[PDB]
Amino acid sequence: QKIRIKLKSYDYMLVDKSAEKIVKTAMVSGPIPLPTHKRIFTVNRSTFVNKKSREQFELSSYKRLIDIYNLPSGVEVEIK
Amino acid sequence: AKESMKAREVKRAKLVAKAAKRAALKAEGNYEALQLLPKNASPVRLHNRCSMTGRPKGYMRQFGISRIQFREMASAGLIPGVKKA
Amino acid sequence: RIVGVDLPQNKRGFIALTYIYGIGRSSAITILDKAGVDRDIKVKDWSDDQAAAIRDVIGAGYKVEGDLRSEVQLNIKRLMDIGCYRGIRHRIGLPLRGQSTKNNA
Amino acid sequence: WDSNWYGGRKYGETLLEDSRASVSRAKPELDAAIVAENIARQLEGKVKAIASAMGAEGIKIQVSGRLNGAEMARSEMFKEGRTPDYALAEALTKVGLLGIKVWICK
Amino acid sequence: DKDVARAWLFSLMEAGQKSSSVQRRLSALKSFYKY
Amino acid sequence: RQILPDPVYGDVRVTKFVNHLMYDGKKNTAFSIFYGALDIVKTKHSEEKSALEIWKAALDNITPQVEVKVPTEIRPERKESISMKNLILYARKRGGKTMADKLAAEIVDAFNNQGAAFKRKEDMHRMAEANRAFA
Amino acid sequence: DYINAIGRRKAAVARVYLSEGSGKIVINKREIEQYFPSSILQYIVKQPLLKLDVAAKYDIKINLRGGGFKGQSEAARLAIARALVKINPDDKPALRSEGFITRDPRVVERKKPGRPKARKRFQFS
Amino acid sequence: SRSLKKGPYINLKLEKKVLAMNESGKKAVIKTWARASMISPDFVGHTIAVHNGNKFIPVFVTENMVGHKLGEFSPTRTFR
RNA sequence: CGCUGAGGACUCUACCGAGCGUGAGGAAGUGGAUGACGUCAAAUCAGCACGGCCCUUACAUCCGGGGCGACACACGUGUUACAAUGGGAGGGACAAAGGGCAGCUACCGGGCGACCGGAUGCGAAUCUCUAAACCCUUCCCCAGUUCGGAUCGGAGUCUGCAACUCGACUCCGUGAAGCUGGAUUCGCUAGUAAUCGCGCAUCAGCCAUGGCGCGGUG
RNA sequence: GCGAGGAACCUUACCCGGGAUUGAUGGUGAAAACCGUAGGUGC
Ligand SMILES: [K+]
Repeated sequence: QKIRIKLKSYDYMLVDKSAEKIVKTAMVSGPIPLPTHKRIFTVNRSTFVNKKSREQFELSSYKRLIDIYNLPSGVEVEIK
Repeated sequence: AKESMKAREVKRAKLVAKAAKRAALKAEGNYEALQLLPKNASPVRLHNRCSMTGRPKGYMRQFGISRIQFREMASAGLIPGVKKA
Repeated sequence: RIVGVDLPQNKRGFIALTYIYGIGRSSAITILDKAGVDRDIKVKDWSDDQAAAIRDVIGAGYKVEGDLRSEVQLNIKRLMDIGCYRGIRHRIGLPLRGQSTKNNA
Repeated sequence: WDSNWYGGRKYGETLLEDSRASVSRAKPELDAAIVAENIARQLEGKVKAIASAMGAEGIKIQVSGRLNGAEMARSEMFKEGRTPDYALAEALTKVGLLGIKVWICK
Repeated sequence: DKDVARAWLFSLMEAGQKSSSVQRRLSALKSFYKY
Repeated sequence: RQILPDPVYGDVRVTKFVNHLMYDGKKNTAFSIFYGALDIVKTKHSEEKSALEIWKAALDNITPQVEVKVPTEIRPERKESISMKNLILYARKRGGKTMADKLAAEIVDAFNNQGAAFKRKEDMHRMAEANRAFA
Repeated sequence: DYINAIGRRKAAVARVYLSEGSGKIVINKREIEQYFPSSILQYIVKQPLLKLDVAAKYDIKINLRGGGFKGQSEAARLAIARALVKINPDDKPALRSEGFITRDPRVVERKKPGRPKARKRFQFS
Repeated sequence: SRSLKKGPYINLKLEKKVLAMNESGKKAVIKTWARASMISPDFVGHTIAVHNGNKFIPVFVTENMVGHKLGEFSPTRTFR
């Protein structure tokens, strides 16, 4: 009758703080850090014709897993 | 811009949503019956535009805006999670 | 010699059969396999029976040589005289498979 | 970020909804935005805020062209302090748009 | 205009007789490039 | 940069020659060409010598001495590089069935003291001796 | 017993387990001559043993993942050199004299925007 | 070409007009904009004025035209 | 399988090159981002705003069919080739990043194939999409060829209401110019050039040989 | 191989015509639509 908790967010400090709060709040396995999912967006710097000059933006998703035996905005939970 | 284009897009979306008969005909053969439907009811006439400026090019499905609008909000810190590399 | 065509006598079957108008590499391989002749045999090494088998497979199918030439000419004449878009493109000498001119022939 | 909600792979609708006075999902002097909007409103009603900010370490106030109704466009720096919060405001005067960019380093 | 002349020779003048003022400028450039 | 010993002979000159010979990063192909060429060399001039010794003697024969920048001395590294490049280039230019055969023919000719690479070296020597006054 | 070591080269990773024996080098549950059917690759892998004269004295089990054949062979060579150093610390100067223990950090450069490749540029004209 | 499982694509209204003319037995000219409609054996013997963008090019359908689209006989571009 | 339990791999925390030079011992900087003040009345009123001016029986607005894809030609940027360091046939081996809900599809059955029909798992470190250059054996033996694959004919498969103008892919047939290219001209300096394949954005489908990334050999 | 990182219709601004304002079943029709039961991608 174990419980699986999956936490996703876009700020690593936020995920770590939320996981620590959930752990502190009588047998819970350590938070397993799943591989981070990163996306890169390349956009044109200029609104008109300048193809060479480009800007790069990043969006990261951090995932933690909690196995329990025996919420700040921006964090999605998958309690099951 | 050209608000008539946005009105056209909204009308096309409404006509496409108003769907089940087309799905049933496609599941069957019934191509002669599919010929009878209005052309604006077909989903191929739906074109993705920026949700605020109506720009028909440089679309981004993840955020629903053009590249220029995306760059503006990413620099302004309005899209959560997105940061400059 | 085979269908009125003299083949290269020193070439393998699966290559030398492509010298007939109407047979390529794929058709040559298929013809040899259906006739039961190994494809890596030189033309000069074909037995009389094997040559007969190849000729009989060429017949009854595989419109080749003068028949194919006449068929292609008839198709082109019909296309031109029907006065379709492709017909006028062939009559005037321009690409008709969607290719764009002003840059290439 | 001015928006705080997890919206992975589904940002669009929520972004559109979020887009749809001294104003700065589950001390007006040292505030950049209020300074810029106050300057813009004063310019509508017809820069030297640099002294008002300066316990600010530094403050820069750039004002764009079409100044004072002149035909040409001119940009001025109005640097002060030891500049090494950024706000942008737009004023709709009788001759067009004026851009006021305020940098404040505290 | 712009002469090919291996290395470029570009000039531009704005007037009603640009086709002649540009030629004057380019004559100056060609003489200076002679030696 | 570091140079790996040759797998067969344990030499760096062999690896450098293969590096000059290689196209588009196909070092296995270049090695196969070189080893094959050595095989025809040893099968043809079979000479009270070795297979690699003939190749080394050919490189030494077609190496140049001075180079007109006015004539001046040549560094050993540039000497070796230009010798290898000349051998490979004239082997490519000359006719033949396979690259291994062409290279073997050119190596044998260079050892036997005549060939296009030797003609190039002799011409460079003549052009060098032409300007002895300005030196 | 077992001596553990790891080598890395480009995208290749080699984990080497070394033990007493004679000559069995087994890669991914395959013989060395069957996994690397090239004299150059076999020589690259078995280089440090031939340098230190330790060949015909060990069994090696190798787990390779990632990269191509040359990267994998170089990673295996590095892992074997590190394992030999762990087994006997007095052979470190001999292995350093050939560079078998230096980690080569060369990796594929990222492609840059506005360019066809990492450094190659478009034809300006 | 068109998949054989869907059959041929023929404009239903235009075909209905053609069969109505066939049943009547009269002769006239049928004005159409259906350039993509395939020519069927029922079309033979009639005159169909096909739109090309700014005029109606008249086509007299013969047996060799069966299987061709109506737009192949009404060119849209003028060159000289 | 029970387990691994930290040898890798994941994330998150702490670190590590210290010099007139050399030097030993030790694993031993590069790429990108950020551009003070000046210049081009440089580019964008068709991304978005915005002063002025000009349109209301029309420069506003809905629809169908055309066009943006035409070709005497010229210029620019690329992709294939002109072959032996190569082209076919058969077999063996090695990646990384990234994508996936009407989507990727295990596994069966049909078709030469593009694909189709049942069925399974997966909103996914769990289930799926991912190699080629390379190696081995063999043929072609210097030819406009077993090089090249443009053009054209036929038959199909998908998407879509619809593939004529004007789609992609598949299977037959046909098989052109091209024998390494003058004056001139461009890029790059190490995991780089060169070469090989893989993935993504937009996207019903796709003219994707373009753009943005990844690894292999080097 | 620049806006364009997806022009068959749509996109689409351009052209030719068919309409409409000045902001439930039938018949006809290519559709829009018809008949009965502010805005401007204009300067
Ligand atoms: K579309």
